[PDB]
Amino acid sequence: ATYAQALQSVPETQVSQLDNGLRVASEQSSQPTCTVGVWIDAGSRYENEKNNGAGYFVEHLAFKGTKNRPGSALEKEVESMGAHLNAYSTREHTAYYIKALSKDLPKAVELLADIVQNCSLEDSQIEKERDVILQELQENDSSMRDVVFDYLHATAFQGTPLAQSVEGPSENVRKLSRADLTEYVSQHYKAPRMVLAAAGGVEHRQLLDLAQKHFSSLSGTVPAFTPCRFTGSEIRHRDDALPLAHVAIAVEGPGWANPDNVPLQVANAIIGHYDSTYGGGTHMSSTLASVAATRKLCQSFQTFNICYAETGLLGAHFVCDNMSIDDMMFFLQGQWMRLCTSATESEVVRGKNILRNALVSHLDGTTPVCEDIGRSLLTYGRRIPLAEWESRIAEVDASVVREVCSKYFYDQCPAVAGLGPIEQLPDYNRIRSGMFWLRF
Amino acid sequence: TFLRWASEPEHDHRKRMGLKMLMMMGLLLPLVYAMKRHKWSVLKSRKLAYRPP
Repeated sequence: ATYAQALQSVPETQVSQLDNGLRVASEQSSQPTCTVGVWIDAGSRYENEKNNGAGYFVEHLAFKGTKNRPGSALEKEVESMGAHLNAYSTREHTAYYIKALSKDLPKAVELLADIVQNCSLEDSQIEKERDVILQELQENDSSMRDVVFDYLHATAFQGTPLAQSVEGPSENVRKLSRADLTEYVSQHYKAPRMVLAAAGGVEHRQLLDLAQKHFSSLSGTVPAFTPCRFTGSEIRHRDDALPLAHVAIAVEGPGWANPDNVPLQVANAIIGHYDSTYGGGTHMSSTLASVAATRKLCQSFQTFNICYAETGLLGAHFVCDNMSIDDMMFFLQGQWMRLCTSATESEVVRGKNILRNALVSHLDGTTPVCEDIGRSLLTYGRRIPLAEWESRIAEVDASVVREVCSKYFYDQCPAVAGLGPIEQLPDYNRIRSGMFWLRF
Repeated sequence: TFLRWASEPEHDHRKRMGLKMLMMMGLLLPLVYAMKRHKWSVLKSRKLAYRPP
């Protein structure tokens, strides 16, 4: 088993398609557990200004009682057989997955059929949930990471649905009524926009039979989004009482398509990640992280690759004190243009290995495998096998990384979002000047 | 006019530099002004909002 043989030995993801348009897919294994869930193409990207937050609201209400299962009775099932019911709604995806035993798949799918089709939307339950969402919004206000990322989205995609947050404004939260929720679920939770993923010890034919027996009476056989526009801007929520200063700087990246994602991830793998409670410290190959550990510039930093259907954000997010924002902006831009102008071969090899490890280790356990299945059948349109990922990483070299970074980084207007004691944060002109090198 | 030339031998050449300078300044002032406006537009577009608790 020389790695490549191990990659070939990974079982494939069989994909089917119901008459209603449900893309039933499954990956068979030998584990005695399973994770089955539907991924829907709803989210804030498909939400208008007045509807903003309806997806989060309906996701909240989904588990709190159905039509056939009144209230906690549904929950009474999930705990009775040891299942873990969970959900998450991204800006472009929504999902409700139920961890269960391999022998509980016939029931679990049934529960899923109840959650997405025969929902309740009880008015009194809506009233109880409204204040809960308000308090959750207040809790997220203290989340200086999520707040900064929402600031980045708003200041990068201003004037487009992508700028909208997942939870939506509090005004919409209090305004939203049952009619809007049922209209939203009837318009977005359509069969062609749903994929019933199931990883673990589930046989694909059994999954197909269950889906045909439960998800049959869905929609027959329309929000298709609008191409959003990137607008290099900046938001400075100067608040000196905050202890640290979260900064996020991004550029218009690629989408789920546009294979340039694979080299680009490698570049991010070169920059890497670091925080105070790390290991080697002033020895890690990342020059950014090594310098940060040497001079203690920050408490954290990361490189994200948020990519949507047609566009996406590529950049970094660092958490540091008030007296070191300028230095880390300098070093981060220096690393970006070092990769842009002369990426070398050894760093590219290290990035390839890091990306290989990320993809391989991320896809362990039934939950990440099922999530990958559901997300890939929506974004890529196909569950990309790990062998294809290996080949695509292998094709990446120094010249490819330099070219792709030049395409996406060099002389590009970034979007900046700072929160906290960000007085040191250089003005947007200085950042944009850092986005190009005079020597080169 | 001969005495004027005797006083200012560089008269015609002075006017030649003057004409060239006029053209160059009429080309340069708008362009440097454009660069200044381009660099200062970042500031002259801010939408500062105050959001006290």
